[PDB]
Amino acid sequence: GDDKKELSAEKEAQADAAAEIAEDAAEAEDALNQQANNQFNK
Amino acid sequence: KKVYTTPKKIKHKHKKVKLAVLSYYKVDAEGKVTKLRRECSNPTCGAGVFLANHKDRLYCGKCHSVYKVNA
Amino acid sequence: IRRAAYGVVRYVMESGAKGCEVVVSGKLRAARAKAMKFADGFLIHSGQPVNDFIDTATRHVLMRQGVLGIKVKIMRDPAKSRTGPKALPDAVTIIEPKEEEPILAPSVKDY
RNA sequence: ACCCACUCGGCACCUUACGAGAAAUCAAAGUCUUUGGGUUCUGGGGGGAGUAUGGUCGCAAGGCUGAAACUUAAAGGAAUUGACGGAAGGGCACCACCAGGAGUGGAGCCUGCGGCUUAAUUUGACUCAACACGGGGAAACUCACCAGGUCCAGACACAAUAAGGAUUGACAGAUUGAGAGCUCUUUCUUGAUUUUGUGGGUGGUGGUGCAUGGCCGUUCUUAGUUGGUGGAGUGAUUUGUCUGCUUAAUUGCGAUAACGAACGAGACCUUAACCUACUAAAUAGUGGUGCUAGCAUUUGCUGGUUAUCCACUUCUUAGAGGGACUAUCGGUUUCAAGCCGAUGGAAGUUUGAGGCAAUAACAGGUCUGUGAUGCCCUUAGACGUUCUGGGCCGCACGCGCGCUACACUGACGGAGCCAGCGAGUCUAACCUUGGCCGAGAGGUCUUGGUAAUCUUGUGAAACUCCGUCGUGCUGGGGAUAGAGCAUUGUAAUUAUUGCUCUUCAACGAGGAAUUCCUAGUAAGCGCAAGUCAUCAGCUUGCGUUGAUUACGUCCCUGCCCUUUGUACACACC
Ligand SMILES: CN[C@@H]1[C@@H](O)[C@@H](O[C@@H]2[C@@H](O)[C@H](O[C@H]3O[C@H]([C@@H](C)O)[C@@H](O)[C@H](O)[C@H]3N)[C@@H](N)C[C@H]2N)OC[C@]1(C)O
Ligand SMILES: [Mg+2]
Ligand SMILES: [Mg+2]
Ligand SMILES: [Mg+2]
Ligand SMILES: [Mg+2]
Ligand SMILES: [Mg+2]
Ligand SMILES: [Mg+2]
Ligand SMILES: [Mg+2]
Ligand SMILES: [Mg+2]
Ligand SMILES: [Mg+2]
Ligand SMILES: [Mg+2]
Ligand SMILES: [Mg+2]
Ligand SMILES: [Mg+2]
Ligand SMILES: [Mg+2]
Ligand SMILES: [Mg+2]
Ligand SMILES: [Mg+2]
Ligand SMILES: [Mg+2]
Ligand SMILES: [Mg+2]
Ligand SMILES: [Mg+2]
Ligand SMILES: [Mg+2]
Ligand SMILES: [Mg+2]
Ligand SMILES: [Mg+2]
Ligand SMILES: [Mg+2]
Ligand SMILES: [Mg+2]
Ligand SMILES: [Mg+2]
Ligand SMILES: [Mg+2]
Ligand SMILES: [Mg+2]
Ligand SMILES: [Mg+2]
Ligand SMILES: [Mg+2]
Ligand SMILES: [Mg+2]
Ligand SMILES: [Mg+2]
Ligand SMILES: [Mg+2]
Ligand SMILES: [Mg+2]
Ligand SMILES: [Mg+2]
Ligand SMILES: [Mg+2]
Ligand SMILES: [Mg+2]
Ligand SMILES: [Mg+2]
Ligand SMILES: [Mg+2]
Ligand SMILES: [Mg+2]
Ligand SMILES: [Mg+2]
Ligand SMILES: [Mg+2]
Ligand SMILES: [Zn+2]
Repeated sequence: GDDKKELSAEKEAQADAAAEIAEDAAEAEDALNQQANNQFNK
Repeated sequence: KKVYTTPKKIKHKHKKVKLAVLSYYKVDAEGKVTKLRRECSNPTCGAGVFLANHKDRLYCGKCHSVYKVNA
Repeated sequence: IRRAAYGVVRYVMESGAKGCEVVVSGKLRAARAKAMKFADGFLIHSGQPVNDFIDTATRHVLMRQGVLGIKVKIMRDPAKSRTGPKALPDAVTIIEPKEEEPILAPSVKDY
C-alpha cells in the first residue's frame, strides 16, 4: 500500500468493521454396517 | 553438483516370457483327458496347481517357492 | 494489507479491548521483505500482567509468492478480569474522603 | 589630563523588530501586487565555456571583448530530521582500568577450528556477536560423504498393451559381502491390484538465511519511544524530552513556555533468607510409655523396636496469611529527591537471584528442528530410500575451550566422616538395598521402589587425624606402550568403557600476550541431571571448603549522551 490512499484505507476498514458487527449482531438473533453383513448372511 | 559417473552396463529387469502354454493336458480320442506334469501336495494348493519340471527338481510355484517334491 | 489489518484492529478495538496490535512480517508482491505494526489503544509488554491480560498468537499464511507471519496481540480490559487481579499492579486508587460540615456544640444523645 | 551632560561626523557592538525574507538572517536586506525619489550595472535552468573565432592590449605569461553545434531534468539556496566522523565536552561498566585473587598463554593428553591428506575424510559458523557452538559424547544407526547392492513407497487422468494373459512371485545352481530370484539358466506360479508412454504428481540434510515464516543472537550489564492541549515555526519540525543535582534507570528532585500523561524502567511474577502463633501430617520428625540389647552404675548413659499405645508440631512438608517501607535516631546536602553512619532486625548492595521486557537496527545465525515456505534443481543408472562396508577420529603443522601436573599448604597408607539439586520400571528390564562368588573390574540368588514410602543419610570429594616417604625428574608426574581379565552391543580391528601387572615421557611455575572476578563471591571439591546401549576431560544445576583486595577513577578499552560539520538519506559497506 502507499501513503497516498490512506484515507480510503481507513474508511473501507471502518466499513469492514461494521460488517463484522452486522454479521455478529445478526448472529446473536438471526433466523447399519456390520448389521448389513448379518442380515445378508443367508 | 557432480553430474554422472560409472563404468557402463545398465541392468535390465524381466519379462514373464510369452507362453500360450497352460495347455499342458492330453486328450485322447473323444474325449478322455489325462494330466501332464504332476500336481502339488500342499493344503494351500488344491491340486489345480502343477510342479515345474527341470532335472532333479519338481517345484511348487503357487506356493511362491515352498517345497521340494522330487520324483 | 492495511485494509484487512486496520479492519481487524478496529473490530478488536470495537470489541472492547484495552488495545491491540497486528504485526505483518514477510514479503508482499516485492522481492524485499518488510514488516508493519498496526496498533491502537493501550497495551503493556514487560512483566506478569502480560501473562494475565494479553493473548497472543502467531500464524503462518502461505501465499503464491511466499509465507507471511501474523502476530496478533490483544489486551483485554483488566477491570473486567472476573478471574485474576482486576487491575494493573500500577493502579493506585485513593478514596475521595468527604466534605465535613464542621464541629458542633458538643452536647450528647440518649436512647 | 580627567568626570558629567549635550551635539555633529566616524569604526563597531548590544536588544528588539513595527517591517522584510525561502529561510539562515537584516536598522537595512525596512518604508511594496497599498507594486514609481534619481541614476549606473549585471543575471534569465544546468553543462558545453569563459571554450572556438575575430578584434584589441601584453616582451611573455596572459587581460578585455566573446559565440555556436551538441548535450541534459535536474543542478542550486536555506532550513529539518536521521545517519556518519582519523572533532570537542560530558557520563556509565571488573564482558574497562585501579588495588588484588586464580589463571589462560609454556608442558602432556582432551576437545573444537584451519591446514594438509583422503575413494571419502559430510556440512554450517570466522572480531567482540565463529572455534566443549549446531544441544554436534558419529562403532551400524545418526548421515548429509565415499566404495558397491536392492525397493517405488512413480497419487491421479488419458492412451496403449492385454484374458488366447496387463502383470506378480520363487526353489537349486550360477551370480553376489550376503540365505537379494539384482540378474541369468530351468518352468511353475499369479490374475487386471500392475506394466509402457504422455500429462501430472511425489520425495529429496539438493540449492538459495542475499527470495521468506518462525525462532534466536546482537546493539542492550542499555535507557530509551510517543501523544493531548498550550508556546515557537510559512514549513518539515521543535518545546515538552532541560544547566545543575541525584539514581541501577527520561529514577527522581529541581530548573522551567510548558502542563498534565501513556509504552519501556519501576510495579508485577518465580525462586532463596525470617515467623514458639493458622490449619495438619506411619509417605516428615520430636518427647512419653511399653517390648528389649550393652555398659556400668541404688538412679544414669547408649542403642534396638512399621503402630504396642498416649501426647506434641521446635526441627522436616505447603496451603493461607504476616514481615521491610531503607523504619527509628544522628549526620550530610540546593537546605531538595538522595547519600553516608548507627541501633535495632531474619533481612537494609533494586534484601540476595532471576523470569518478563518499549521503539528500531542487522542482508547476524538458521531452508541441516519442523508435513513452515517461494523459486531453482532432481525424480528410476534417483539428489527418493534401504542394505552391505568404510568415512566424519584420517597427521610435517598453525589456532581456540579445557583436563592433568610440576609436589613437603604434598603424594601414598590407614583411620576419621559431612551435603544439596536430582532422576528411576509394563509388554518391561528403570533406579537397585541386601546375601554369596571375585584382587579387581564384575558375576549371581533375592529384594524395596510408578517413589517425602525403595535405592538414599545417594556414609560425594576437597577436608580432619596417625603414620610411611624426606627433597632426590623422588614414593612428584602419568603421556607412551606390552600382556591379561571383565562390561555394553548384531558388530569393540583404527584399540566404546572398565580392571591388574608392567612400560615411567614432557613438565623445576610458563615469553609476547590475554580471560574471569567484589562475599558465602573468587578459588579448591565432588555430586546429580542432560546426552545415553555403551562413552564426559563437555554442558545445565547443586551443595561442601572458603580467602586476598577494591567500595575508586576515566589512564586504557567499550558504549551511551550533548554539541559541532557534512555535498551522506541505498545513510561511511
Ligand atoms: C553398570 N552398567 C550400567 C551402568 O553403567 C549404569 O548406567 C547408567 C545408564 O543406564 C543411565 O541411563 C539413564 O536412562 C534413563 C532413561 C529414562 O533415559 C534416565 O532416566 C536415567 O538418567 C538413567 N537410568 C545413565 N543416565 C547413567 C548410567 N550410570 O547403570 C546401569 C547399568 C546397567 O548398571
Ligand atoms: Mg522478520
Ligand atoms: Mg519488569
Ligand atoms: Mg573610525
Ligand atoms: Mg545553457
Ligand atoms: Mg555485549
Ligand atoms: Mg578485556
Ligand atoms: Mg589488573
Ligand atoms: Mg597448554
Ligand atoms: Mg574435517
Ligand atoms: Mg564458542
Ligand atoms: Mg565433528
Ligand atoms: Mg550407512
Ligand atoms: Mg539421502
Ligand atoms: Mg508416468
Ligand atoms: Mg539473516
Ligand atoms: Mg530477540
Ligand atoms: Mg502542539
Ligand atoms: Mg510501565
Ligand atoms: Mg523409646
Ligand atoms: Mg513449624
Ligand atoms: Mg536524616
Ligand atoms: Mg549474510
Ligand atoms: Mg528453520
Ligand atoms: Mg527446500
Ligand atoms: Mg526440506
Ligand atoms: Mg545440524
Ligand atoms: Mg546446509
Ligand atoms: Mg531437531
Ligand atoms: Mg511452524
Ligand atoms: Mg581458529
Ligand atoms: Mg564456549
Ligand atoms: Mg589422605
Ligand atoms: Mg525421606
Ligand atoms: Mg539428605
Ligand atoms: Mg618417578
Ligand atoms: Mg605418581
Ligand atoms: Mg563414542
Ligand atoms: Mg556439548
Ligand atoms: Mg563516581
Ligand atoms: Mg570510506
Ligand atoms: Zn507347494
